[PDB]
Amino acid sequence: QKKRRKRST
Amino acid sequence: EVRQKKRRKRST
Amino acid sequence: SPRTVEEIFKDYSARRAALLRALTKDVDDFYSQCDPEKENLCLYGHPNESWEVNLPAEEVPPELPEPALGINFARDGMQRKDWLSLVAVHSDCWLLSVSFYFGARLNRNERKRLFSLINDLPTLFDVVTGR
Amino acid sequence: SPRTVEEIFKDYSARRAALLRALTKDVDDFYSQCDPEKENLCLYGHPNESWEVNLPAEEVPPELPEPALGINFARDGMQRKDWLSLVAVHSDCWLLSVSFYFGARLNRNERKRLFSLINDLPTLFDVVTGR
Repeated sequence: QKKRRKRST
Repeated sequence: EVRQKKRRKRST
Repeated sequence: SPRTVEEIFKDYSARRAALLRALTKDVDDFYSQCDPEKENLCLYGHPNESWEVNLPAEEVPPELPEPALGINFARDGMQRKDWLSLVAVHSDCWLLSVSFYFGARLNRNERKRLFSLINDLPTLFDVVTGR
Repeated sequence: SPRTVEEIFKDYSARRAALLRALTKDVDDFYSQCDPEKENLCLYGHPNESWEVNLPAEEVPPELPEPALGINFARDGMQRKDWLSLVAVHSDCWLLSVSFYFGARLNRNERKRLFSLINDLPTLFDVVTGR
């Protein structure tokens, strides 16, 4: 799957 | 002298 | 703050010992700490040789260079060996960045000497990948 | 990505040229782009020798090490020459971190060579501070 995802809020 | 903040909470 | 080559390398060696422990002896604990469902996390190594998984600094710009952000978001998207090597290279880079942040006022020859001490040690990437 | 010492140092030298330009020739515009009213900003140097002030990577962990975050939050709280030297040291550290990220698979002798090439150029900190 994903190597990265959006930074936390 | 006036000393403004030099750090701030990250925008997230 | 560390200033001389010797002080900076002592600091480097303690943070590296912590990161090496997180990636090898303590790897199951470290892996568990990097929970993909938590907020974005970083891996720190401290000069008392403790390692830490936590959120990044709340206020920016931070006093010291920051480790790579969100390593827990990559944990379940690749093989364990590849995730550990990713964390290792970013940690190697963080160690170098911190040392030469402290070493900004060193002259050219002292910076070279500091790197020669650092470069006598296997990198975290070298260790984790079995080079 | 850059993989040989020559490729990695070519990349380094171009990113360094970009950041040197931001901190000297283009310093007035660079200073004005680091708007304290905006969100947290970073100074990037790109391998085509261009510099950019922008938000950090949206998705984490980013492919490359990231520059110091929120330098615009520090601008008005310090004298200009001290803010510029702070940006300069963080930029020197970022350049080093990027190169040794690409250089994860270099051997001990190649790492020594890569650092010797970097170390022979004046640091951004030394240029900005006049050392």
